[PDB]
Amino acid sequence: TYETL
Amino acid sequence: GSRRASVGSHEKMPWFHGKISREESEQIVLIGSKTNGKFLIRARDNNGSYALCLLHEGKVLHYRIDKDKTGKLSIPEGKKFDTLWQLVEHYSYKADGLLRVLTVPCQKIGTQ
Repeated sequence: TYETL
Repeated sequence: GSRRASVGSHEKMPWFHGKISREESEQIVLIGSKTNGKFLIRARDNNGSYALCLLHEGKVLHYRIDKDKTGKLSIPEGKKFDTLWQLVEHYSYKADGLLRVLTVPCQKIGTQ
């Protein structure tokens, strides 16, 4: 669960 | 000096709770934010990785934060910093890649 920076 | 070498998991802080899970903080974000810019970084001290958690306009986000076997912390899509203090402060400036810049510490406070 890691948006894309 | 007497102050340990590497960051001794400086829990002391709002946007820096090395206890919360990820959701726990995202529910907290549920509380505070809206204004698009609220955020709270998470970094324990045992095993795993850190991750920036902020909210856009009502969609909490998370960004994995780790180094590169170099010793410096960073982010895949994000950037590269010395510590979560720089990646945070920096980002405190801009997003650098986030959904949106930072503006406020999300996580809870302390006692009262």
